Amino acid sequence: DERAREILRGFKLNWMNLRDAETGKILWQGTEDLSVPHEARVPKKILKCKAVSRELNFSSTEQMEKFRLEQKVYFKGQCLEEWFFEFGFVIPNSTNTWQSLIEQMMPASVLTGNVIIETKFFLLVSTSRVRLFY
Amino acid sequence: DTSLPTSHTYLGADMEEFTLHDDDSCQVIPVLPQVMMILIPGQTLPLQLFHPQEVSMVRNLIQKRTFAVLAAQFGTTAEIYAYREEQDFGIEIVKVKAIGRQRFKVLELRTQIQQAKVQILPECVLPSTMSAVQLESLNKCQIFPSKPSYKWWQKYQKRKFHCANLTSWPRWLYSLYDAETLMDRIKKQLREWLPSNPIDFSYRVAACLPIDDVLRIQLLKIGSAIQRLRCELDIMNKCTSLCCKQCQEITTKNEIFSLSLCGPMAAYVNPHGYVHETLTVYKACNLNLIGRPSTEHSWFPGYAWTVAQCKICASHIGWKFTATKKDMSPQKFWGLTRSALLP
Amino acid sequence: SYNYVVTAQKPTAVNGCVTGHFTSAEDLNLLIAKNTRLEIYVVTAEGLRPVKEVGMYGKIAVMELFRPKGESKDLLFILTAKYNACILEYKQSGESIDIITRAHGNVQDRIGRPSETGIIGIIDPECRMIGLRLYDGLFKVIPLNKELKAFNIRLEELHVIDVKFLYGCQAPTICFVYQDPQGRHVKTYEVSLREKEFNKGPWKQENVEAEASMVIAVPEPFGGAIIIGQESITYHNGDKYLAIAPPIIKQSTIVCHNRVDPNGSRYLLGDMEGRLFMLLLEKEEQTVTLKDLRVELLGETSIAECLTYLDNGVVFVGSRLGDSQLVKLNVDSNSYVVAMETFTNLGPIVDMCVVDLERQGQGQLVTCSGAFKEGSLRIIRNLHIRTVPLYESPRKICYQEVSQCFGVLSSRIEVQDTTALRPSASTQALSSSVSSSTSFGEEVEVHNLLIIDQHTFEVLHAHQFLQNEYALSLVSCKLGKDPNTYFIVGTAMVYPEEAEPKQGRIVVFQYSDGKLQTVAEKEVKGAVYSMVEFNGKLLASINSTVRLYEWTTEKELRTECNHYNNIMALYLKTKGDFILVGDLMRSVLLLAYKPMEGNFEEIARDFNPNWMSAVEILDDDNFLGAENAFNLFVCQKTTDEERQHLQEVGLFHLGEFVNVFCHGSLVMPTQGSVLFGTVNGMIGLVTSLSESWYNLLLDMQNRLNKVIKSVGKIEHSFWRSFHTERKTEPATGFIDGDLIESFLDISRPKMQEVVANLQYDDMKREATADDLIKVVEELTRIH
Ligand SMILES: COc1cscc1-c1cn([C@H]2CCC(=O)NC2=O)nn1
Ligand SMILES: [Zn+2]
Repeated sequence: DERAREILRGFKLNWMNLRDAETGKILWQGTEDLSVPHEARVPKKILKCKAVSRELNFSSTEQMEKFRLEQKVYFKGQCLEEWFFEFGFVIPNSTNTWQSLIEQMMPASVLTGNVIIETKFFLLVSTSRVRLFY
Repeated sequence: DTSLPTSHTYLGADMEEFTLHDDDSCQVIPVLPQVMMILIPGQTLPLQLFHPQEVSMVRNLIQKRTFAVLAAQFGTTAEIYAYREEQDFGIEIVKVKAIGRQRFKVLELRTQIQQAKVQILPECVLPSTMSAVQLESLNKCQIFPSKPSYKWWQKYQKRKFHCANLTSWPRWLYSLYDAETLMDRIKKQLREWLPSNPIDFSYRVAACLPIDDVLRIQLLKIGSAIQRLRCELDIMNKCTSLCCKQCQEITTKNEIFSLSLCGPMAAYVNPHGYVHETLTVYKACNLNLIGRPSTEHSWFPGYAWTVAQCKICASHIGWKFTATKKDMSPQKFWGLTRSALLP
Repeated sequence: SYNYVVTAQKPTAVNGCVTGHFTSAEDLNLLIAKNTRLEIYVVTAEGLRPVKEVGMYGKIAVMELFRPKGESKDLLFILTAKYNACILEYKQSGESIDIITRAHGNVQDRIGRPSETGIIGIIDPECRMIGLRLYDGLFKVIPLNKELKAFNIRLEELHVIDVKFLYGCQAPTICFVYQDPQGRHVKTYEVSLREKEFNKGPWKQENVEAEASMVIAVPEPFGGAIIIGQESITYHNGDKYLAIAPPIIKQSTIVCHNRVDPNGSRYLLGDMEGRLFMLLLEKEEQTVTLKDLRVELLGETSIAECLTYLDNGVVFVGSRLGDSQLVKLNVDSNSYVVAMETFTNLGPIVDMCVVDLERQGQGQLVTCSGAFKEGSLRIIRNLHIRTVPLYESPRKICYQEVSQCFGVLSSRIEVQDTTALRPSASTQALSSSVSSSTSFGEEVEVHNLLIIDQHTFEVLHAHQFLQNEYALSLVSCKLGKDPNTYFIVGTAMVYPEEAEPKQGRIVVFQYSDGKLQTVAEKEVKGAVYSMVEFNGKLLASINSTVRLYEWTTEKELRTECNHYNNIMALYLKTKGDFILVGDLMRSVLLLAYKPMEGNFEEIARDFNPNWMSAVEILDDDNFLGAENAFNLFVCQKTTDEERQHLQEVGLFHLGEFVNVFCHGSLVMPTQGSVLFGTVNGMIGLVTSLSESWYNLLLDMQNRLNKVIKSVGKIEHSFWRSFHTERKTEPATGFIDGDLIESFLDISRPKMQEVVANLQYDDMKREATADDLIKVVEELTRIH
């Protein structure tokens, strides 16, 4: 899709910040473009928190009629959990924050490096996979 | 300022602002799942309910309003004093500002979001302790001019309880069991570190006290104002300092101060749902700080928050609040969670 | 559980007094409201004459005589603390005397808390109506209506102090002293019956003394109203405003008054310290107008809750704190008051003890009556009463068998300079000893342990206590292996600043060889509110710490165990291994000291919030108490929660505020005998009854209520139904001993009506008058 290619060229994750929702401590922060089709040094403290507040600030060069996202968690190729978000209208060449949630989980030792977060930014704009190193 | 945090401007200025129940009349009342804190009648509880079941529950309640909060032995019925609903992010967030109105004991726990069957505990108000042995002649002497310290209360004893020579007990005993003397004593010990009604004040200062969950449900179990006030005075005399629950001395009692009309502590809502019974205080030690000062969703307008965890076991137990402007009175303070503090 | 409450001594404290023409237009009588009793005394030159002592099912919260137009003699408005209002006429037919109830009703409001300034009730001088300030923010009004239909009128001033109906007005006019946050003001309302509402009074609000706390309406030709406070006394009548501030009155607050002269020129006042003044009104003729107010100290009398000038210079000083006395106002001073007669007044009974003084097997009771200068020891036998004035407030008494003497915990009010106001029993002791271990005019309470001989009652000793060492409780008892028995006192140092006492002392005295010398003293960190001899080991109540104490061989008290109840144990009674602990909130907690463990263990608990005054252990099962509003009750000790919970088995409205319970009987069917004392000077008695006897006597109560027409037509079940600010439930497990005992007095045909179709078990058979009279005689013999 031409629109998908234009969005991928124009879109860029400025900075992401994953933090405990019960406290707000910045468990992990980064500036890599997670939307591009990597590895994330997220600590194991995510396993020890009830939920995570997730703040993906993204700059988009093209407007999205309904900007939304799908998230999946895979443990050694086996789907562990799935998430879905929705921000909505986005103007071209605009930078916008994305405040949302990430809610039995396996021990960090088992999931250390064996966790894949598949993030699909949507029409489908891009897909990517991030290897989590607890 | 002193009146900034009470309205919860962080929950949004616009809100649908708007329920006495029969005494001892059992009611089937909704119970929300997100409330783990022990509420008191009169303590304000704000709320952020974004779960679909919770949102439907709030819509059903306000389509009528009163809901309930558990601790699950006893609990409190609170009426909703402010409503807001937002459809942002595709989630029908519902932001509420209720206040505890009445009390109850738990009889049953139904499930649908609970609809627990609960019996309302009546406000067991007692009359004046001297209303019994009051002499018909001396009844005219039991009203006093407006209070203009020690001499005034000596006159209060020597006049109000002059009929305590009829009974088999001293004046100061009835002063211990007097409502107004307990009012004065708790006020003195609070200003060392409010409504005129003994019941409302008793619930207010029950909210004020930084006490255990067990002690707070104990106070809820109390029916009469005088028993409660006596228990709170005993607790305040007993309480000395606050330590982290995981450590088992972040903060001392005397350092406590009140930045809100609700008291030194109040229930405040995390920006994404959770509730903390945060206690304001002017001094807190052994707290490592994480995060730059941010005004995003600050509970106290004109202040910037910053996470505070005890450096011993790194457990979050509060936040540091720094004024955005130097003119703010005070310049900075701390807010500590009751859930993580062990008196 | 089944109990039987009877009145061994009728109440003697004079709640109220009013003089008027009740027997006849030519007979001046002094009606005396001795709480639940109403004595119609016809006044004579020789003195008072008993004419009729009616038993009211109710405390007379208000009394007043009034003659409506066309009424030969005054009618009597009686309102009860239970808000039973009744207007009564006194009908005499030969030797048969009866008080007809002209019109009765209940004036209780469904809502509204009672006014803190008491149950005020005032009759219009023209007798068009009755006004009543029962509840703050309302004014009940009864026009003159056989049912006493009362309608409320809203008054905006929720702190009315004293309200009286003015005289010489075109329409009725209340004048009331109320309190706003500004201070005291004096507003008048012209109460229109046709409109049934308040109208603007003859004169508007006039600011008065901040402690202006009594209103007295004046008769014509003066009109207006005198108003009395701490220091100043005012008089208001339209524009006329006469004020004085005598130095005499600043000493004591005036609390009672009584008109002397019908024209209103001469008034009588009394205060808390027993002083009695004569408020003279100067008479000026212009029409008539007041000239000036004068107050003359007539003299010291009993501490009066009411005054009534009868005739010929004779005054009745009706006192709840002391002997109500007929004093004569001499024209020439001696003091102008001279006591003609001294009526016995046992109230307030602060503590007592049943002791066999004569050792004849019948217990002679010894009560601590009176307060301040009217304090006394009253010795009661079968009902002969002997008064022993102490001239200071006695609080607690205990008896020693070996020393043949009582230990009385007396307390006298001294003024810092300290100086005693009067020569008290402590200062008149043969051998006094001061214990060893503010501004001028402030009234401190100096506390002594008097030792009084049982025979002569001369104070054999007086052990004054330390500065501010309030003596709370006292027990005489042997302890441990010590053969000597000790006067053991619990004390608390009560400083003005500290509300809760942080310090105290359990002091062990021994009155041996005519001298009370301290044997030991334990400085406990708290207040020792109560104290008992638990099985040879001393049990004390140090705030919320019920602590046992072994009397060591070194003659020193060693703490054994503690039990922290979260309530300070003000009431501490014991029977065997069973320990009744209680607080003033009706926090009845039953412990059981286990000797095998040597530790206290709670076995039952009932923290029902209600004001409490005294308790007792009727037996191992039952525990008598005394609830908020003049109440008696008995609690009783399948499931741990059910087992560890005292069921409020039996209930009763005594009508008297019980102060004290004591095991014993006044005499040489009903098991047990627990006398009790009252602020109103009653010695009542509780005896546990059998189930069959209780059923028979409750059926008796129902039938007699059907037959006996009490004055005011007050239903008995309402009278004895429980009463609180929030609750009102019928009595259970108690039987009105007065009602059952009234069977012997009612007529024989009425007796036949009562005992008709009643099953009586001696096999159950139809009852008869003689058998059941014998039953009630057996009941009367218990006291
Ligand atoms: C869900 O967590 C977050 C994500 S971004 C900010 C937070 C947050 C905010 N707060 C408190 C801190 C004290 C204050 O003044 N305001 C708050 O609301 N706690 N966590
Ligand atoms: Zn810690």
